[PDB]
Formats: sequence, C-alpha cells, structure tokens
Amino acid sequence: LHVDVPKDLTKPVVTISDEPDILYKRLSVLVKGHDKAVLDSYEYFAVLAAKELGISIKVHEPPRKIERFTVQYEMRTLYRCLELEHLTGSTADVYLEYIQRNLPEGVAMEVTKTQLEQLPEHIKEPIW
Amino acid sequence: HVFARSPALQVLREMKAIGIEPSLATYHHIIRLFDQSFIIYDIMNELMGKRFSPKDPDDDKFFQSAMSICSSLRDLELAYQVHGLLKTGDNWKFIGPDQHRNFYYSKFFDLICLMEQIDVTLKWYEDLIPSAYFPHSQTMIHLLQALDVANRLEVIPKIWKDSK
Amino acid sequence: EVVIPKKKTWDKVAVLQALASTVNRDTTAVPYVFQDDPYLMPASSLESRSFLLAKKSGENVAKFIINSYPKYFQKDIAEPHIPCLMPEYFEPQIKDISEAALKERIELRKVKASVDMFDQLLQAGTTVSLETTNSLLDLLCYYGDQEPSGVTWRAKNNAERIFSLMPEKNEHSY
Amino acid sequence: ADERLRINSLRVKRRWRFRHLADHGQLSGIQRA
Amino acid sequence: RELPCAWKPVTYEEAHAPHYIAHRKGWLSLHTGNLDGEDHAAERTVEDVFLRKFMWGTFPGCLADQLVLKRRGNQLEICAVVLRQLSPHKYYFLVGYSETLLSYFYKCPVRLHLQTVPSKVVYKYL
Amino acid sequence: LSEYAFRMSRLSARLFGEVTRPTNSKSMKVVKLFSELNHHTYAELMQTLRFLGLYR
Amino acid sequence: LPPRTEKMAVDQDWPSVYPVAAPFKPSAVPLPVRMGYPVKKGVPMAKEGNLELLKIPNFLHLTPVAIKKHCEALKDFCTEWPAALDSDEKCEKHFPIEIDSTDYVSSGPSVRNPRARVVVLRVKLSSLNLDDHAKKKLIKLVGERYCKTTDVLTIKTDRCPLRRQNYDYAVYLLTVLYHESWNTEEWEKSK
Amino acid sequence: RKNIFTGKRLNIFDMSLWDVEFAKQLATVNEQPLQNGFEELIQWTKEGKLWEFPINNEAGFDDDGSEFHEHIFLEKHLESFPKQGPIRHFMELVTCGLSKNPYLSVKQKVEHIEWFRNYFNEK
Repeated sequence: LHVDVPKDLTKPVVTISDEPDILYKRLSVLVKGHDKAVLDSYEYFAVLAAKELGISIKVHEPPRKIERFTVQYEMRTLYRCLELEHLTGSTADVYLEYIQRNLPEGVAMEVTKTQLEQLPEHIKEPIW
Repeated sequence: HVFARSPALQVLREMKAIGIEPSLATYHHIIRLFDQSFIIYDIMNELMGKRFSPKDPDDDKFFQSAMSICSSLRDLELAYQVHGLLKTGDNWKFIGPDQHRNFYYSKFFDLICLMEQIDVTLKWYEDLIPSAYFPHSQTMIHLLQALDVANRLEVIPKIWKDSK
Repeated sequence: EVVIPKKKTWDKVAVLQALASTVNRDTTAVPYVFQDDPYLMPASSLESRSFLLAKKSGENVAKFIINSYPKYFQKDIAEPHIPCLMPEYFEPQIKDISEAALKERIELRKVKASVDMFDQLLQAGTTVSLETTNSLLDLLCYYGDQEPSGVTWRAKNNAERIFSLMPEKNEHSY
Repeated sequence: ADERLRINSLRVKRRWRFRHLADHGQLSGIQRA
Repeated sequence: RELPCAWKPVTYEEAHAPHYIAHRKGWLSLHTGNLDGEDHAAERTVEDVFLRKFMWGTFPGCLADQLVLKRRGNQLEICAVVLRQLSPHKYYFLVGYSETLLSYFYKCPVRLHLQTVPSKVVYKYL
Repeated sequence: LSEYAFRMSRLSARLFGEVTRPTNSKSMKVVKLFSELNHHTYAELMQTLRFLGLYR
Repeated sequence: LPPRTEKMAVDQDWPSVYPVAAPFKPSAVPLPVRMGYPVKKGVPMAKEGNLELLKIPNFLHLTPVAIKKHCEALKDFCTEWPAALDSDEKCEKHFPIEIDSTDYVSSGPSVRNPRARVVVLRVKLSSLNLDDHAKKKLIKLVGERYCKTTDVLTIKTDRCPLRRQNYDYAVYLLTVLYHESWNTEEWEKSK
Repeated sequence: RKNIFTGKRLNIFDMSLWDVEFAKQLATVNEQPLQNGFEELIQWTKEGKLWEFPINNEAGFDDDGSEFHEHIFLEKHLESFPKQGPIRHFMELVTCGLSKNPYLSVKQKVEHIEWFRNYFNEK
C-alpha cells in the first residue's frame, strides 16, 4: 500500500487485572517431528520470538527414536527442547499461543510448566 | 424534495438536543434529501475521527451517498476526508454490498483521475485495482484522459495490458 | 521484596487481532474470498460476482444435503463439541394437539402449521393463553400469511381473523 | 458391559487398523528401512 | 507377437519407487498421529482414505496429481492439483460444496487449496 | 518386619487412600477392574451423493 | 492468466503477501526455487505444478521481518519477572513448592489428552518447619518419594479426572502428611 | 457561516419476533467478506470452530463442578451396607478401586455403588 493506508487501527483490549500473576520458574517445550529441517526452522522461529519478547531461552536436542516394525517399515521421531526460564503467566500465555498457532503440520508439542507456589497457611504451623 | 430541507434540519437539531446520537443512516438521509449541497462539509467535520457501530439498517448506505456528493461537487479534499473516515478503525465494514463498494470506489477513482496529479493517480490505481474493485470501461477511459492531460503517454501500453 | 505483577487478561481472539493489525492489504492480490490460482482469480466484476454466487450455491446445496439426511452427520468426534457443525432440525417434534405444539410451530416459524394447530385447538375447545396468541400474531404480521422465503396485506387474511377472535386484545396485539 | 463387569467382580498390526498406503506415501511418518 | 520377440508418462510421485519416500519423495499426508506418544493414528488413516476417495469422485478427471492432506490443530487443509479443463464456475461450486460437506462430516474447519495446471506435469517416461 | 514398621505402612496406606483390610492376591483383582474403564454411514453417503448427481 | 509475482515489487512488504500459514503458491511466491531429483542430463523441476514443494511445511509466513513485527505488537500482552528473584537461589527460598503440569498439542478433531491430568508437587523438607522426630516420621511415611541426596519430596497425583482436582489432592496430601508427622501416637513410644 | 447544528429546533421533547428480526437486520449492515487469513481464523474462533490457544486439553470439560473429595472419598455411600462383615471388605475394595478411576464421573461411581446395593439387597 503506497497511499491507501488504514488511518487508525483498533488495538486489542488487554486489561491489567487486580489479581496477582502466576510465576513459572521453567517452561520446557518439547517439539517432536519426522523431519529435522522442519524442527530446525521451528527452533529458529521460536528462539527469535523468545529474544524479541525478552524471554530467556536455551535449546538442546534430545536423542532421536526409531520404531521399526514388519518388508521392514520404520518411523523416526526427532526432538527439539526449548527451555524458557523466569517468565510470568501472561508472558507464557502469549508466547505459547504464538508458537502453538505457528506449529507446523506434522509436529507435536509437549509444554511442561513449573509453577512457583508458596506454602499454604494451613501447613505453616502444627495444629494444637 | 426542497420543501422538506428545513424540517429535516429541525429533526436533526431536535435529535442532538435530546441526547439521541445520530447514526450513519441519519446523515445518509439528510445528504440524499439535500442532493436532488454544502451541508456535507458540516456533516463531515462532525464525523471526522469517529468510530461507528450498527444502529440503523440504512447505515451501510452512507458512504456511497457521501461519495456521490464528492462526485457531483467535484471536490478532492472532501473525498479524501470521506475516505479517511472510511479507514478510521473498523468503519470500512460500512461500505455495504459489492454493488455499493463498486459504486463508491468507481466514483472515488474517477474523481482521483480527474483532479489528482498523475503520479499520485497512478499510485492510487495500483493500490485500489484489483485488490479493492474491478474497474469498468469508463474508469480506464478516464485514466487515459488523465494520462493525456498529464502528457504521460509512455504508460498507455501498461493500461492497455491491464484493461485486457 | 517479591512484588508479584498483576495478571493481564484479554479476549480469546486478542492475539489474532494484534497479529492481524500487524499486516496490511496486499495490493497485487484479489480479495481473500477467491482462489489465488491464475485460472481461478476473477478478471471482471461480473465474473467475480458469478464466482461468489457459484460458491454460495455450492454451500446451499451442501447444507441441503446435510439437513435432509442428518443421520450421516450425527456422529460427533470433536472435543469440545461444535454446535455450529451439527445438522439443523426444522420438523415439529410435538404431534399431540396442545399449546406446546403450537408454541414449537411458532418458534420454527411454520405459519400455515401454526394457524392450523390453533384451529384444532379451537375445535377442541381448549383455551389458548394470550401470550401464545400474541406470538402467533407477531409471526403472521411479520410474514403476512406467507411462509418465510413485497407481499400486500389482503383483507380478511389469517391475521385479521385471529385478531377478531381474541376474547381480550391488549396493547401488544394492536 | 457394566452389569457383566460387576457380577464378574463379585465372582495383524492394529495401530492403523497398509502396504498400499505405506508404499504410496499416504501414511505420515512411515518409510522403508 | 512371438515368444522371444518379447525377450507411458509418469509424474514425480509415480516415477519414484516406495523406498524413496523419505529420500526423494515426501509424505502426502502430514499429521502428528504417527509420532511417538501420539494417539489416533488409525482414525487419521481412515479419514485420509475417505478424503481421497471423496475428492477423486467429486473432481473426476480434474485432479492432475495426488492430494496433499495437511493438519494443524483441528484444521484440515486439502491441497489439490487440478487441470484447467473444467470451468471456473464449476470449480467454485465444487470447492464450496466439498468444504461444507467435509466440515460437517468431520466436525472441523476443513479448507481447500486448488492449484490448476495446464496439463499433467510429466517427470519421465516408464 | 517390625510391628512398628507394619503400622507405619498401614498409616501411610490410609493417608494415600490405598487398601487397608488384608488383601488376598486373588482379591486384589477387584481393585484393578474398577481402576480402569462406520461402513453404513460411508456407503449410504456415497450412494446418495451419487443418486443426487454430485459424486462420480 | 499470468502469475501475479510479475506485479510484485523488489521492495514490497512480504508479510502482507503471506500473513498466515498457507500452502506454497508458485504464482504468489516470487522465487525461482526448484525441487526434485534431476534425471540424467536434467535439472530439478520448476515450481509450477511441483508436488514436492507443495508438500513442504513452508515458513514463508514467518520471516525474520515478520517475526520481529509480530513480537513488537505482542509485547503489550506481557508482564515482568519480579527482579528480586534474580536466580534459582531465591526462587527456592521465597517459593518452596514447585508444581509441574504438562499440556500436549497434537493435530486432530479432539483436544483431549489423558496425560494432562498429572500434577507433580516438589518441596524440600528443609523448607518445612519440622523438628528431628517429625522429619524422620515424614521421611519414612513418604518412603521412596523422598530422595536423600536432593532433600526433595515429590508427590505425584493423577487419580482425579481433571488437573485442578489433582492439584488440590496433592496440596491436601501434603497438609495431611505434615500434620500426621507432627502427631505422636501411643504405639510410637514402643519404637 | 454557521454550522447546521445551531438554530431553531422542534422543542417538543426534553431528554418477540420483531426484535429478533430487527437485530438480525442490524447484523447485516456490517457483513463484509473476509479480508485475509487472520479474519478467517478470528471468525472461526468466535463461531467456536477453531481451538482456542494456548491449548488446554480439558477445554469444554468441567466434570460437573465436582471436587476431588467427591472422587477420592467414596465411602460415605457405603453407609447402608453391613458395617463389619465380608460384604464390607468387598465394598472397601470396590470403592478403593473406584476412587483411583480417572475415567469415570462421580455419578457413574455412585451408580456402581447403587447397583451393588440393589444386588446385595435382593440376594
């Protein structure tokens, strides 16, 4: 668009509620695919998005698995693990929505979230 | 027709005094009643920068009528103001059915070709066609006439290819 | 000191709306409703309208097949359930002569069937509630003695007879 | 089922339910070794 | 002929043998069912069979090549390659019809992505 | 197996919801049983869509 | 009709051409990319009609420009980590309990996964107010859930159908274990 | 030289199916064809056809608002049985099994218990 541009845009309504935010110590994202190049492209995408949102990310590659069965057929499952650390509940929600909506076909995700909680008041002292 | 203009203004002023907010249908009705015309400038100044929501079945008929006035009055600044209102927020949803969209854009582009400088005219031609509407024969005749008055005849083969 | 931030909340489509606001319109493409294939992009306004009506006709044929044979589409597999993708039922289920049968016929906007059921209710001497008669007259007056797809009001039509028969006519009926 | 369950209490590859589809690449992830 | 006297265009998918499926060819359908830990692989296979038969019977003599069935979340994308022999109006009719039937038959938002070609894209001759 | 350790085990069983009253190996089966829990459509759809002139 | 890549400028806004995940369109992608095993004295096939390029899960909708432009608009939705918690040393201090819960993203009509119920609670007993007797009692009650090397008690709950119910059960189990460890019985004196 | 909004006024004032159909007509004035893929996804999300992200595997499922203590402690429904017999042993085993069942709702567990109640009452 050279001249015809939207004069103003309706930004979505994000409300700062009163309730306190969840805190995640760690957030491990394990993505599984049949293709290593697809997982590498997804890793590049997710890592760049993490940097652009300020999240702290580390990437490693769990060993692959190969299921053979019987003429001999074979199925390779390759893994990529993206460990985010020290992100709140809202950052986690928005980042996960982004990277799950942009999950390529044939790739599955397992997100393990490690929430930080305080002791219940009921356990602070023994009952007398 | 003519006899009803002052009572229409009565109804509008009573509306605003009572705290009922006019919708696009109200201004459509006023514009069409007066078009049979400087009321459009006053209406547009009031509507500038506002966002609208559906309140009357006739709202979608506003912009078409408004653009018609700009076509009849041969005014480019008013047409740009109308299009800017159209592009404010989600106002574009009010253009109406495809027939109304084509009518609005055909009048708008005829006006751009007749009044705007050739480089900006070609920029608008690229922005609007085909992504917004499919132009009619009269529109390319007008664009060719614009190229004539601009003495930019070196572009004519491109317009011929596009018309094909 | 651990100051926990406050939870930001948004609607289920807010992220999509932000991402949509990121991108502008493509000037070299036809609208999103058409196919991007060169053979399938419309070249003219007439051709574009023809293509859109062709797609809509295909959709109507599909909906007709879906609603005509619900049994082949009743098997639900989606979790969460999608009421939007299930067949619609238009046939009156209640068959006995009762005010409830008339209510269902009114809700389904079956004008002729509603008037008929009212007539058998009369013949059975069953007193009809005023709200049911008002709903019947709303239906009749909106559609004017014709089934849902201008009509001219015909003297002594069903609406006039029903209105004249009402033992008590309130504001709403008038 | 539940009735029989309670009274008793008182007392080829099927993962896909194949050579055709697998050989024409119509089963995702399946390949020859 | 005589006993010792004895002693066809093909596209890419037809040309290459099954043992090239992860070497030269790819997989027509792409979904998570066959991955390790995932479930419902058989259900996806049955869905794929029905889609392929339905599409081959609903676009007869139009499909130039085999379908590509993608799945993302609950979306179901059919990327087909067709010929430029049928009229575009009938193509639009059939696209709408097939989309609606498959959406109401699989309770998911199915969507279809015709790509027309002038003629079969022959890779070699066998 | 000390009696003290026995009643430690039997208290832990109560806390985690396990069985307490003595379990015979042939009678641990009952716990496990309660622990765990269309060509017609295709064919008729195809033939009706054929008869309607929309399939094959 | 001619492909529309001929009308695409060399300095266009690519994200507007491919806003969302879409299949490869050879008439829309302005790249002379080729895919295919070439025949003898041949070349890899062109893109028009190529099924192999159509079978790739392409990333044209996620280019670096597009990713940065998306992540600049998504910053509005984010909050800030409390700067007091600089490292794990303070995360294990102010928030002793850790709750691990997992979600699974597959492709299909049903979003249900039976493995998403499990909840894992992890707490170091040294962060609980237990005396010597209470500590031995709690350790030998929990059994193998406690690892001596790490000083961590790990309670895994998956009995209930939902995840919130399993989280509540884990919290209930922890509370009951603490109270039963602090309680001293008449049979315990005979140790 | 003054705007149309200033001048004399009327001064007369100071400060069912019909409704549904008028609302459906008010809907029409903003019914435009979708403009790109994001509006496609947004409309599908509003209609409920798409999954809502981030993915929650327990979406649309609440288990009738039951709490854990309805699932884990099923012994209050054994109140009517023998209190100290072998039938009590078999019921304690049955309810221990049912309390470890994540695939059943509370109602189905209670129905199992009631079936056993009726059976043993008959016998």
